Order: sequence, then C-alpha cells, then structure tokens
Amino acid sequence: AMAPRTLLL
Amino acid sequence: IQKTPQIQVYSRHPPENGKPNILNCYVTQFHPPHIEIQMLKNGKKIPKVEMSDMSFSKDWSFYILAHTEFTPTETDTYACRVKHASMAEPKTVYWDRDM
Amino acid sequence: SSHSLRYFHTAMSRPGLGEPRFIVVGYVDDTQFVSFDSDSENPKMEPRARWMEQEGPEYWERETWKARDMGRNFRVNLRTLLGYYNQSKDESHTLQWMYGCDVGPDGRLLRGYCQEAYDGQDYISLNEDLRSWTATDFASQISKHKSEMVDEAHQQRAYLQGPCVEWLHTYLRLGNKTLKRSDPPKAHVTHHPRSEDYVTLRCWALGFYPADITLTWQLNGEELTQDMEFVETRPAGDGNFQKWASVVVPLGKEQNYTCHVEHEGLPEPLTLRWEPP
Ligand code: NA
Ligand code: NA
Ligand code: NA
Ligand code: NA
Ligand code: NA
Ligand code: NA
Repeated sequence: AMAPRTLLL
Repeated sequence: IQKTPQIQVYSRHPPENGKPNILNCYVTQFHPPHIEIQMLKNGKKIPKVEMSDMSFSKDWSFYILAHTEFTPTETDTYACRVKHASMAEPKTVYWDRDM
Repeated sequence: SSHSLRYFHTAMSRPGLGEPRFIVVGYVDDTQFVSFDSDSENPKMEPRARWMEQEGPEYWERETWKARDMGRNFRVNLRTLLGYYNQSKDESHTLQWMYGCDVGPDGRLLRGYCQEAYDGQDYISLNEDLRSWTATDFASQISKHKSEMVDEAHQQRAYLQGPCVEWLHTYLRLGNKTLKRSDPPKAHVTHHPRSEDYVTLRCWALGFYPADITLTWQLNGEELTQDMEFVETRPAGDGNFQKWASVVVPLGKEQNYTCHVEHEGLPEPLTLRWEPP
C-alpha cells in the first residue's frame, strides 16, 4: 500500500 | 532536461507466418514523459494499440510498452513510429523478425 | 534472496490542456501490481495483477482516496516550484517520486528509499539513515526546511520500516505462485548469414522471470566482452522477459562459439551451440 502522505515542497 | 527514446520492436512469441501473435514496441530512456507512439502495418496507422503504463528508471527516464495483436506474413511490414520533443522528426523502427 | 515493494509517482503539467496528469505504478520485484491514472474518467487505483483481486473493497477505496489526494498535492507542488523558479506555463514540467523498501531473506528491512526529481533532475532525497534529507539547489533547501519543520522524515521512515515491509510480506503471500515462480529462460541459437564469409549467431532467452539474467558468448572458452552485441532485457507483455545476445563469426567456424545462460530458475547454467540439422 502507498505512503500515507507525500512531501509538501 | 531532454533524453532521446530508445526503441525495440519485437513479437511476444516466436513469429510464425499466419499464426496470431502480439507485436510490442518498447520505448525507453526518454524525458519529458509526453510522447507519441504509433504502430504501423504497411505504412498505415494501426487502431487499437494499448499502452502499458508509464514507469521510470534510476536516472528518472521514462519507459512504456505499446502493444497490439498481429499476424505476421512473408511480405507484410510492421513498424513503430515515435514522436518526442528530444527529436527533430519522428523516428520509425521497422520490425525485424530475427530481433 | 531479497524482495522489494516500490511505488513510482509522476505528475506532468500539460500547457493548454487541463490539470496536470498524475500516474502511479506499484511494483513487487519485477511485477507491476497496481496503477492509477488521472486521465481515466472516475479514476481509481486498479489491480495490474490478477492475484490483487484478493484485496477487498476497503483496500481499493482507501488506496483510491490516497491516490486522488496525492495527485492534488503533486499539483500544489508543481505550482509551488513554478513559483520558486519563476518559470513559464508555456513549458510542461514534471515531478517524480520514487519510494520503497528492500527486504532480505529474513523479511527484515535492508533499505528504504524516498526521493523526488523535478524535470528529470534530483530535487530532494531521504538519506539512507531515513532521518535526514539531501537537497540539491536552494529551491530544494526551502523544501528541505519545510519537511524538517513538519518532521517529514519521521513519517516516511515509519512507513518504510513498518507498513512498507508488512505490505510487501502480504503481497508476496497473496501473489506467491506468480511472484516466486522462477521461470527459467527457454534458450536457442539462431543463424543469419551476413556476408558470404561471415554469419551472425544470435542466442535467445525467452519467457523468463525475474528479469535478471546473464547471456554471454565465448570463443573456445574466451569471453567475447569486446565483440558481443546485446539488447536491453525487455518485457514479453505477459509478465515474462526476453533477451538476446549476438556475435559475428566466420562461416564454417560456428562450432567454436558457445552461448552461456545464467538465471535464478536454472539450477545449472546453459551452454548452447548452433545446431545445423
Ligand atoms: Na511530493
Ligand atoms: Na509513474
Ligand atoms: Na527476486
Ligand atoms: Na488528468
Ligand atoms: Na516514503
Ligand atoms: Na517476484
């Protein structure tokens, strides 16, 4: 399953 | 910023004249991801060419598998034509049954 | 005897068309198992392997929701970077994210990965310690600072050490027949007269999995490392892989050359020569 959140750049 | 696509044109199964098979166009090592891929039979655009999802390599460059049903014969010609920002004109690569 | 779970995310802005397209593909080892593409009407996370149909509705709905929301954040990120760099909307721009875990034979984490690229170049990367970031330019320094402020490393590290590993173990179980199949290559040598004096011997490796293979040519036991031509290993389209390797040899001397094949599914290596009759 995917990462729970992504980076906010 | 820009990398030039490499192309391989090849059948899924060993080619037998008259027998149904799948023609693959494997297009790799390109950037940006926008690309146009056409598969040709005797110079004519083949409708119903499925693209298998755009993934990427360790250098971030993209790869994709275009594929269509085909039935090779002794004289028919098959090709893959690719249009991409890194190239001035489209590159056409003809299917060679020994490759 | 390791395995990996990996996700590949791409947002690509399309000047003139609508919002940026967002694409996700997920892999267990060399097998694509899930995908998402925002150009689909009513886009959902989809199985790309038959055995993923064993995951029930709640899995698909939660992964779809995460993907959709992630696509939105990639869009925000694309706008943010346009602003950092003062770039034109007349050009398209691309944001890519790769992350994943490798696990060893014991099922323990060998390493975690989490890294992004903007327009095909490294932007920011989670270091191997899973605790610190490597930035590249001063735009990515800003991004690094923001991730340090929300302790982003802690969130990514926790995922990579826990759920990434556990889900990899789960998918390996659900897809074990496919994923552990070790299909050896079916190999043969073909013969293509080249110029009356010379011929091409092409050694074929077909229908194999995983992709890692060695396909080499020798002249009387000498490895032809300077002479052999070969293609990149390539998908058959059915989950298996293909490769060939070739040499140009004197006509009438074909017997002196051997093709050699190594692969996980071969308990012993193959040695082949061209068979005339
Ligand atoms: Na991101
Ligand atoms: Na992708
Ligand atoms: Na493996
Ligand atoms: Na879209
Ligand atoms: Na991550
Ligand atoms: Na596998």
